[PDB]
Amino acid sequence: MRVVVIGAGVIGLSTALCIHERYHSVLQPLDVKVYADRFTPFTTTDVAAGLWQPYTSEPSNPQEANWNQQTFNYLLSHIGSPNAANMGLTPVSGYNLFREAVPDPYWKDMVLGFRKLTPRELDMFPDYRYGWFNTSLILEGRKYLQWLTERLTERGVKFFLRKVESFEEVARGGADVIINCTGVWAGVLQPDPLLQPGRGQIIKVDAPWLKNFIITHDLERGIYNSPYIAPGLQAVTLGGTFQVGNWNEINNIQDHNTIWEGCCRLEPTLKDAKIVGEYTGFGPVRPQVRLEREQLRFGSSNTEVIHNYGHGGYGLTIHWGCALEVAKLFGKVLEERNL
Amino acid sequence: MRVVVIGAGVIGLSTALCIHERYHSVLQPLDVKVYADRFTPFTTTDVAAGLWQPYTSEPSNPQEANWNQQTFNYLLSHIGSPNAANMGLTPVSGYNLFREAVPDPYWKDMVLGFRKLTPRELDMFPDYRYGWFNTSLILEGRKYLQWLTERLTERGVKFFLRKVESFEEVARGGADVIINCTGVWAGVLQPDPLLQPGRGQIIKVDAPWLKNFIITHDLERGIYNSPYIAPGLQAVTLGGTFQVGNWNEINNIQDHNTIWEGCCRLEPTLKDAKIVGEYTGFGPVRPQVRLEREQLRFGSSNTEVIHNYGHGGYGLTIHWGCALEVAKLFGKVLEERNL
Ligand SMILES: Cc1cc2nc3c(=O)[nH]c(=O)nc-3n(C[C@H](O)[C@H](O)[C@H](O)COP(=O)(O)OP(=O)(O)OC[C@H]3O[C@@H](n4cnc5c(N)ncnc54)[C@H](O)[C@@H]3O)c2cc1C
Ligand SMILES: Cc1cc2nc3c(=O)[nH]c(=O)nc-3n(C[C@H](O)[C@H](O)[C@H](O)COP(=O)(O)OP(=O)(O)OC[C@H]3O[C@@H](n4cnc5c(N)ncnc54)[C@H](O)[C@@H]3O)c2cc1C
Ligand SMILES: N[C@@H](c1ccccc1)c1ccc(Cl)cc1
Repeated sequence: MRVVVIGAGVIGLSTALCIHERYHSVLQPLDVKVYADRFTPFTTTDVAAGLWQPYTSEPSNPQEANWNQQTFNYLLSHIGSPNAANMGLTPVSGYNLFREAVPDPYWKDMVLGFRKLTPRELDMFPDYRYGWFNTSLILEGRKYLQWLTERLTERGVKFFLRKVESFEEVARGGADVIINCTGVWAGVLQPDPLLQPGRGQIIKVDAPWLKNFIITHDLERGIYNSPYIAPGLQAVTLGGTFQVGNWNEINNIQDHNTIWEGCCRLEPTLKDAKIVGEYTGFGPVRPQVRLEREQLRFGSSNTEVIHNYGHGGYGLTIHWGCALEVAKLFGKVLEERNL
Repeated sequence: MRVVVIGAGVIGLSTALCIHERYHSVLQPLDVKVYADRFTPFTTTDVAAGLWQPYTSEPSNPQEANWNQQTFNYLLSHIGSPNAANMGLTPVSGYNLFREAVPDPYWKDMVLGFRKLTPRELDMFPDYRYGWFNTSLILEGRKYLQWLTERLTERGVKFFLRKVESFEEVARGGADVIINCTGVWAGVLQPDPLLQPGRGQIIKVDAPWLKNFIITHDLERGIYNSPYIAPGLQAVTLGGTFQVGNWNEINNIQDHNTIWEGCCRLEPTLKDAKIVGEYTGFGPVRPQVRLEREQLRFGSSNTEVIHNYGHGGYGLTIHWGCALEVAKLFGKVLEERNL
């Protein structure tokens, strides 16, 4: 076959690798290209802290807790390999703070050492009156993308810089299968106004004395409109804003003062952390992940398409579940085609 | 008053500020001097990884457990300061690992969120069957010595770089009180067959991705002769030698490999850490602390000695208690002359 993957973010490259691991032999050669107008370090994936943690409450699609679980277990299996940290993978422990007592999350027994905070702990945090502690994982976006681009190149997957204009023009290029992995920009190739953009600003600092994460939660304001501190491999991610339907790609100063004041509130040692950079990304926000097979018929050419977009603010936390599931749908295509 | 504090380790310098805090207003001539033949970075205090944890066993003495507790609550008080990290202070989370089960430590309720390690956690560590998890504090000796000398200097304490050959010489020099904070070399000033050297080799590596300290215990081998990993503010301490009685300050090739292989078995990501330095020091190992008053007279000059040494492999952890205690004993000495 001639396979083409559109997108080189986490969801792109992970999905391209999951396929090629499962469906390629020396006697059964496969040809995967990867098309993309942004590669690392310039993707939305590169911008994300990389902490493994789904959302507080239940999920509307219960496939998506299962994809979350499969991703955690795939990741944890690499903890203790010599290469973990070369994938961008390190364990980390932290706090989730709240203004009110809330139910436990469904993932409580997926993570390591989940528990409620003590009174003493809650005085480290004067503005908060309930929380949790747990150990989890940092899968750093920029590093995992580097790791994947390498593992994928040893297996002869070729790379092309190119802004695709429509699925049409990829069918005419002579493509049997298209894997669509464009996160927030899939609503250009084929309309979908259920896909809004999630606009998050982060500040990256040198504050190497911070080893725990700290996530605040304001339930009114919704996910990631409330201070967070995530240690990384080489630097620390301050964040705090997540505006849905805002398309502005510039950094802007309100978001800065909001992330800086609220994060200093939390960890006042930050007055001496030097700022390394400021960044803005767009979440592929969608009420459910669009992961499904679709046949198309572009004038002359018939094509086979699988979408993998709309992972919102949880693409790293779920990617490998999604990536596996795609290769299923790809398998079923191969069953019809006698190969 | 003329006070000469011998020693500029954590013990001397903390004791010295403790004193001058409690008594510069209410003693109109109060003159304090620090004599020492090593200042930071050449003390044993500078080799210490900096973690607050006592010995796993019960204490040798009820007073010591209180001093460890006083020190903990004191340091914790500064958590939340803007200047925590310029003191050398940041919180840290981590694991203690055993080859067999063992009882809870007496300090389990002093530290934050202490618990037993679950089965999944223990698969993360295949050469161990039991352990704890908890949150405690890094107090980096090197930063903290620095903070102490600044505060002392603000307050007008004077430092001298010199060898004290005897208590006699200091006494005839004008010393009313002498605080003896000489650590492992205290025996030189007045024999002590109980006080011997716990020799420890360590390796500083650059491995910013390790966030959690890891301490192993083989009870056959005695305490801290067993790989440990300790993240600092700016580097990571690898060690696991505490050979009592050895005075050899040259680094030895045997101990390097023991620390290196053993730490690499523990965190295999260490294959990629850059080695930054390798150093040896001597804990003042002694069945219990020597902290007590002693009068000595030479000719016609009576002089009050107060000892404060023998803190072994947990000096940072105990330091503040002791110093308060010595401030209390100084307190007596004053009232026995009427202020
Ligand atoms: C501030 C912030 C913090 C976050 N933190 C976390 C976190 O801690 N944990 C977590 O799990 N998730 C987090 N996320 C979510 C995460 O960033 C995304 O879910 C994930 O990166 C999406 O991957 P993607 O491949 O779908 O999108 P992207 O990374 O943006 O990749 C899209 C790719 O498709 C390409 N493409 C798009 N349009 C076209 C076109 N027309 N032609 C050709 N190529 C095209 C792009 O150029 C790019 O290569 C965060 C997001 C933000 C903004
Ligand atoms: C490898 C290693 C790791 C450790 N890790 C930890 C840890 O994680 N946590 C913890 O709590 N503890 C730890 N310790 C223990 C800690 O380092 C000691 O308990 C502490 O340093 C003792 O402080 P001190 O002032 O007694 O000794 P030192 O810091 O050695 O200072 C003694 C001072 O006295 C001076 N002096 C001595 N004799 C004379 C003389 N004749 N004339 C003039 N000056 C003199 C010296 O010059 C020096 O200034 C560790 C020790 C080692 C070796
Ligand atoms: N008691 C500390 C020690 C270690 C070796 C030698 C002497 C003392 C120590 C240092 C670091 C960590 Cl992680 C745990 C304990």
